[PDB]
Amino acid sequence: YAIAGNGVRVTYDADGQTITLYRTEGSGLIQMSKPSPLGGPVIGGQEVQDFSHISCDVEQSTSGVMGSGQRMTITSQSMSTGLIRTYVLETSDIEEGVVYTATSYEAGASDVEVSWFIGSVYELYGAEDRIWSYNGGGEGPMHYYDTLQKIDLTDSGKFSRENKQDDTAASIPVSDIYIADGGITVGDASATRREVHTPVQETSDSAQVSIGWPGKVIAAGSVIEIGESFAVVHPGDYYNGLRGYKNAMDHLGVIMPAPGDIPDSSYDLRWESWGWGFNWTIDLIIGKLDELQAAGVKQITLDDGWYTNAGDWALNPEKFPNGASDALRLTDAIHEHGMTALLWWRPCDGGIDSILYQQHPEYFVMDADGRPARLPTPGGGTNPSLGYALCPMADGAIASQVDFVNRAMNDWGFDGFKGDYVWSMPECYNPAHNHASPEESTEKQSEIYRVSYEAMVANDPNVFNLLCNCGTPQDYYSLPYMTQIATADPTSVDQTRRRVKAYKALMGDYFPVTADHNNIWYPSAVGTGSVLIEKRDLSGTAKEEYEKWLGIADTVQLQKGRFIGDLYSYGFDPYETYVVAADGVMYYAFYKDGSKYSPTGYPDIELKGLDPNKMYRIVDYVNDRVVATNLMGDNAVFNTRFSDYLLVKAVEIS
Ligand SMILES: N[C@H]1[C@@H](Oc2ccc([N+](=O)[O-])cc2)O[C@H](CO)[C@H](O)[C@@H]1O
Ligand SMILES: [Cl-]
Ligand SMILES: [Co+2]
Ligand SMILES: [Mn+2]
Ligand SMILES: [Zn+2]
Repeated sequence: YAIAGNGVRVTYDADGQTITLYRTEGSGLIQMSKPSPLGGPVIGGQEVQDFSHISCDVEQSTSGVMGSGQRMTITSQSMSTGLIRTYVLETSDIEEGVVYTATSYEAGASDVEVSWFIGSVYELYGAEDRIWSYNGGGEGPMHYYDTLQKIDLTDSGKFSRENKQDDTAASIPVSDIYIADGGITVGDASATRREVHTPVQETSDSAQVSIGWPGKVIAAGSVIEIGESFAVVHPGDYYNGLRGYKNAMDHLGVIMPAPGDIPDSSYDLRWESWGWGFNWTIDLIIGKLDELQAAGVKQITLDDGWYTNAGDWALNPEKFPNGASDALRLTDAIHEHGMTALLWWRPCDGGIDSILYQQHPEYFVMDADGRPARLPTPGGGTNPSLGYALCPMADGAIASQVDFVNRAMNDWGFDGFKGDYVWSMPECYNPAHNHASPEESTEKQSEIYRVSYEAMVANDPNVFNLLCNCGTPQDYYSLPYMTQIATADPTSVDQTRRRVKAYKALMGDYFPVTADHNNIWYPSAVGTGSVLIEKRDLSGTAKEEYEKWLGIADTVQLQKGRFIGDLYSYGFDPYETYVVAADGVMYYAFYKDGSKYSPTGYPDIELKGLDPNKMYRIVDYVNDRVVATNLMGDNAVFNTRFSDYLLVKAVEIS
């Protein structure tokens, strides 16, 4: 029993009750997965494994979620529970590497109580000493837990992570595991946010990636659908898997912005006031504008500390003693230096001591005990700066967000927004909201982001919009409404660079990403094809260093180039490597300063993706020196010494 799709083969063994995944390479298949068991319900703390094969049906010419392709339908039965399971797999003639899966269960004579449903599990075939993993969960830890994680098979430890999306976790419902020969991505196939896990677990000699959803009581003689997923077999690293997921999710209407519609100002070099913390003033910001303009900056953020309270989002009298005319004086001055102006806010937060909470508590989320619910930190808990959550289904809550947008753009003259410092959305029990279930608030969080953005666009189609779920992967269902992504308070060069690759995969190769400004890492920002940003008030040699790198970034402009993620594999090619094509020229960046993956010794550098018949001169564009005078495209290999980074371009020579 087998079905085929572009780039993928799926086989079922009825004796085994197992599934094996294959990927096409050249003229032959490569086996991506070990034979893997079908996902089952969990009852009384145990997954049910009494299921027996009933039938397998294969259709060769059919049309499914992804359009025309193939389908395999497997029916199984459990005598102890009375459950009949229907497991459907679909492939696509067009979409590369992708398998769609859906599961339903039918109960017999008695009700079945299920705590959790496991959808699909794939254990990787052919692993040796290490497996690399992409982990999209929103449960934290914040900031200091890497999104990309090495699973070492030679050590004492056993890697295990749930990768949650729930009332305390709002990130990306995807996980990937990969080796030199490639990997398997699993992601939630839903147009809207729902509770799901994508666990990654080390096994005895490998690792497995899976997906699962919350249980329910299944009534006697009833049929219910429990969950649907996308799997992607791929060569290379997590970029290829995540790109597959992006392509799949288009079919469900989750479509990221096309290059032609992204505004010019969302590719601009930016300086933010956060360097001064809460002690910025209008005149301090204005005083920097001449030097910022001359050095090449084209965008300014007014960061945190401008407002009275969240929800109200009114001007703080100490910062704006003359009211709205002071805000206009700031944005006018920014505009006079040829720049756009952005404003910091925290969407979903209606404050605690706000006028909004005092006058309209009915707009807010209510907990099970009848108290106002605080916005959660990742994994649960709260933060003193986080206020009460606005309910996304209360019309007045949404209106408060829209009114803020209209005031900031039309009364104060701002050109865009930096959303920040917010994560998931608590469950709502307010009976006056008439919720279908308490999770409905969590599910509909992204409506705040959508309605806000639509209001922004109506004022100015070139408006800038960003959201930072700081220290975690960004809320996936916010992404359609963005013009730029930040790597989100990265705590290392490893974090910022690898996340650039992940976001490019999910959003498109021309989608704007910034490496952020938590630490000074100008070479990381340029070489990844990211937008270089800064927040500090600099002097002396550090000022010279910022000017230098503004000049380089403004010369090569790799933030506007086509990111290329399919040539090198993070953790398997000799160096951590990034590639961008700009104005018909290939730019490469090699790094050694990331402690998570860095070679012993001094391996040769290989330039991939050049024309085999052409000859190239290799130039270090930072230092303006030739590192290799003439390389053929089919054998572009050289050795050069560098301590942290090497940024080069391949110049065609006649
Ligand atoms: N990433 C944001 C963000 O950074 C933080 C700071 C603290 C916390 N926190 O205490 O969870 C989270 C994100 O807010 C800061 C302002 O308060 C700045 O605007 C940064 O650029
Ligand atoms: Cl990371
Ligand atoms: Co942030
Ligand atoms: Mn281990
Ligand atoms: Zn509500």
